[PDB]
Order: sequence, then C-alpha cells, then structure tokens
Amino acid sequence: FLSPFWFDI
Amino acid sequence: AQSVTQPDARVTVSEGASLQLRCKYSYSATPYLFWYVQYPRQGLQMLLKYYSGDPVVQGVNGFEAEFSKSDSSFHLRKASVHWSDSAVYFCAVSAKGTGSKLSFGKGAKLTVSPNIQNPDPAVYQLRDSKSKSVCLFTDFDSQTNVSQSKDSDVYITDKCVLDMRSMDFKSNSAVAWSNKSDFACANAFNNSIIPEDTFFPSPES
Amino acid sequence: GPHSMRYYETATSRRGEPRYTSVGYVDDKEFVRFDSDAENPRYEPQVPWMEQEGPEYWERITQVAKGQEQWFRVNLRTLLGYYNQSAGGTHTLQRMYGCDVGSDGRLLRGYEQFAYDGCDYIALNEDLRTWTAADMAAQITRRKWEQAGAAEYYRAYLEGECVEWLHRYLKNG
Amino acid sequence: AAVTQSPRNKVTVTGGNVTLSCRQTNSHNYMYWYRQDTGHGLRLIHYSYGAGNLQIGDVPDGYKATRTTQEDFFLLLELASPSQTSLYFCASSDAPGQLYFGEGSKLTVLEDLKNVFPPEVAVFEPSEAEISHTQKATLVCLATGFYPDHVELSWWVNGKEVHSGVCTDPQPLKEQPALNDSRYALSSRLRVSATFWQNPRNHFRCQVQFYGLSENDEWTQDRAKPVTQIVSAEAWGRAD
Repeated sequence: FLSPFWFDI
Repeated sequence: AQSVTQPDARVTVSEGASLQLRCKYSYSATPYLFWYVQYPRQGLQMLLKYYSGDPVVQGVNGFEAEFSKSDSSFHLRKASVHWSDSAVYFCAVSAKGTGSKLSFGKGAKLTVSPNIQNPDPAVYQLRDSKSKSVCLFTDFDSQTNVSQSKDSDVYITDKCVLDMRSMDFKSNSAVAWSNKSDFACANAFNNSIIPEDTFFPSPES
Repeated sequence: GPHSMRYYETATSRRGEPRYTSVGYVDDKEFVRFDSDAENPRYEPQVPWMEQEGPEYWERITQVAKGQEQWFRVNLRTLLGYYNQSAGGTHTLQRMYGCDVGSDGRLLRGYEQFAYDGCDYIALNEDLRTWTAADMAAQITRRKWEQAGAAEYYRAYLEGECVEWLHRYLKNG
Repeated sequence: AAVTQSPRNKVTVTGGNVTLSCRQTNSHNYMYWYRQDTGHGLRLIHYSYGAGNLQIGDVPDGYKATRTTQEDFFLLLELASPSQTSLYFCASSDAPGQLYFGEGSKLTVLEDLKNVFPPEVAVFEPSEAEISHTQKATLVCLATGFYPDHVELSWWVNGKEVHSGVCTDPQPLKEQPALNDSRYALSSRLRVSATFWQNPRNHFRCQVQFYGLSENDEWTQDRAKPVTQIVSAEAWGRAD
C-alpha cells in the first residue's frame, strides 16, 4: 500500500 | 475524507485556570496531527506535531497534546493559562497522499480573562482636548459584562483589557459616546448589569 | 511463517517530466506495478484479490502518484545541485520502503531508503530513529530530516500500517 | 521563521490588478497561498511543490499564482472582485503538515468609491476623578466615520510608539447597522501613571493610518478625495 514521501531532500 | 473536528468556536477561561481544547479526527491510520496557534494580528505558528511514539506531545510554551487512538482524540492542554495565551487555536491532520496539503480545523478562539485582584468599578467622563464628550466605564471585574445600547444613537464598545506591564497591572474598559444633547455618563451604561459597587464622580456623575 | 512487503519507486529525469515507476511485492511476488511509459499510465494489479477492486480506489491511488511524481521532479533537481551535476544529463532517484514481519506477526524490521544514480544515498536504520548518510550531500538531507522528524513519521507507518496491510493482504490470499 | 509578505496592506477597486508577494529564506520547496475570513477559517487558494510548479487549491477561482524561483511565490488577482476582500497568508514548508507562515496581507477591494471616507480622529483627556481615585490617567482615542474598515491605530508618546497600557477595540462598530456599506467607528485607550500624565512636557498622539484611494483613482465627488493618509489627534500633560 501507500506511504508517500514528501520531506525535502 | 480525512477531516478533524473542533467542537467550540468560542471559549473563555480565567487567568490561572487549566485549559483543554477538544480536537477529534476522522479515522485514519496512521494519523499525523498538529496544533497551530494564531496570536492576534499574526500568522499561524506550529505549536506541536504528533508523528509517532510518546502519545503525550510536549509543545513550546508549556503546551501539550494527548494522542488517543482509543478516542480518535488529540486534545490540547495547558495547566495554568496566563492572559497572553489568548489567541486562536487550530487543530490539523496531514492526510496521506493528501500530504503536501495540511487540512485545518475551524479554529477555537480562546479568551483568557485576566484576574482582577482589586476591582474598582467606576464611570468617569473625559473631555475633548480640542472641543465633545465620552463616558468611560473602567476597572471592573472579569465577570461583569457590558452590553450594547438599546438607544442606537448611543455607541458602546466591548470590554478591552489593557496591561501596564511596568507596574504589573491589568484593567478592563468599555467606552461610550453620543452627541445627543441629551445624554449623560450616569445614563450611559445603565442598560447593563453594573456592580452596585461602582463609583460615579459626583460632578461628572 | 515469516513474511515481507516491499515497494520500489524510481524517477528518472530526462534530457527532454521524469519517467516515474513503481512496483510492489509481498513475499517475492509482484502485486502491482506502474509505469508512466505505457500509453495509459495506470496501476496494474498482478494478483487476483487486488484486481477485484473499485475503480474509485485506483482513482485515489493515482491522484497520490501525480503528487509523488511532482515531488520527485522537484527533489531530483535538489540532487543535481548537491552533486554539482550538469543540467543536461540523465539521473535516477530511487526509493524503497517496506517491512519484514516474523513468525509471530510482530514487525521484525522496517525499511525506508533512497539510492541516487545507482549508489546508496540515505537509509533509515533498524532503530527507526536514525539515518545513515552515504556522503556529504546525504548528511544535509539527514539534518533536514532529523530536524523535521522524518524518522518518526515513518516509524508510525512501518510499525503499524505496513504490518497491518501485509496481514490483510496475506489473508485475502 | 522568515517568510515575508509584501504588501501588508492594500486597497484597490473592482477591476484592478493586485499582486501579493511572498519571499521565504528557508530553502523550503512547498509554498502556499491562503485566505482567511470569519466563518470560513483558512482556505487554500494555490500552492507549489517547488520552483516552476503550480497546484490548484480549494478556492482558486479568480486567482493565479506564479512560482518563478525557489523562494518567491506570487498571488495575482488580475481582475479584482469585492469577494476577494480578505486577509491573505503565505506559508513555506519542508515537511508534511509543518507550515511556517508569513504575517498577513490585508486587501480591500472596493465596489463603489462614493462610500469611502477617512477617519476623524479625536483624543480625549483623562478624568481628574480617575486620577485622584486611582492614581492613573486613561486617555481615550476615537476614530470615526471611516469606510472601508481598513485602518491601523497606534499611540505615540514623545515620538515613540508605545504598546504597554494600550487596548484597542478588536472589532469596529458600524455607525449605521441598517445601511450595509456603513462607515465605522473604533475606540482605543492608553493608560498611564498619574505622575506621568501630569508632567506637561509629555506629548500624547493618537495616530490612525487610513488605507483608501490611490493617487490615480479618479474622484468625482464634491468633497475631498478620501485618499490613503494619516489622521492624528494630540494632547499634552497637565499638572492640575
């Protein structure tokens, strides 16, 4: 399922 | 679908009292939660976040929140609210997939009543420095509430709390005015539950 | 017995928007894939119990992807900066997450990690609280994520949902 | 912390162009434009993942956004409508749910220019009764008859703005409730020690910034152009 990733690099 | 709900838009408590602001979240696993505060004339500030772990999150300014999986709860708490904590408090969840966006509560406007140590109700009159007449109801207690004029032609403001910090001193104040030739300080705030106590300077009345 | 779940995403910048790709596995079996290169960009379940799902399920899934892509596009550019790389070229940021649960159903290990241009970039340690940074660029990222609370964000997932889903999935089989 | 909106205040008329700017010195990738109105809380107009990306928000109609560079995000109302009178907040972010806000831009878009008036400002001097009874002098400032409700009131004592001992009504007061584009009144208090008010080399000024018409709005009324301006009232200490 989903665990999107949004934190900046 | 992921919402959060705050029960009350307006909320009032007294300097020193202990605060609980209610936030319930629509079910989600796994929930990411936030409290933001907005001080008068400012933007939002992040108070605290809950990502995972200790379900009791310590925010700054002696604030804390408790993540209850059991309840679908994220209540914000402070032990002894000072007056400077009067502000609007926002609860918010960061949906997943809807994650770039933050989804806010309606907001809760918190009013921390200052503790009036030595109440001295009084209704003085002030005169225009250039010309004109204003009536000032001041120094009353937190409990006393000023209500509007049933006269229309007469103007009355809400209570305002001012703070002379150099002297560690706070006081309430309402203001009333009119240019009915008729109209007087004694008759001004009479459409209110004024203290029996309150002073009326004899000449000014 | 024991079990596992893995999901891989790759985004590849182009000389000419990045070619995004994903693929999910439980127990060394594919259960869905996506590629923005076949004429229709749509998720292709590879397993019977997934195929039978509402198309408003796959809708929300797709909506999420468009976001994730836009994230990749932005950060891919964040990397070329870190590495002083020419603007014209081709680079690949890749990401993997998932979990191993043991015989007991209890999480045995969680994963969250990126590789860039083939080489390891950053990876969440078994503790789920610390990051391991391959190089000078990666530490920067680590600092951001340290202060932003990234590790906590993903612990929540790994220890909870990642395990809960694998279970339902295995049960739906 | 440094996310900075420009301009803080702005007034324009239906049909005008408005441009709110937002600069962030963090190196955040996300930026957001929100409005805030009583009865609707915070609503998202447009946002952006990073440079050169735009995403539509919940209430985009009537607004465009531009993310030219990493740190500058612009909101653009190309044909301004009264609906848009409101308070706008910019925000940057580098992680899900963690936004860092700017300070606000307050925008009024006026439908009808005939209705605009600046405030009249009067100061009122502290009751002697109050001084003797309590050892404190409260001055009251009164700003009246101004539309639109776009003013900012401040107390100046001896050339410096003062904040301690000041309360300014949080909400203004419709002169006539029944008329719907009514002018507003607003009151404020400055309290000080009796010894201070009594020193007659003490200068008190109540200063009200009015945000109104611009140098190049046409004015066809036989009264002064209710243009953007400051209106003050003074008073000096007395020893009585």
